[PDB]
Amino acid sequence: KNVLYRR
Amino acid sequence: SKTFIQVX
Repeated sequence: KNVLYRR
Repeated sequence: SKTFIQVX
């Protein structure tokens, strides 16, 4: 996962 | 190569 989502 | 998308 090169795209990480920050909550 | 990393992309960080801020969700809330």
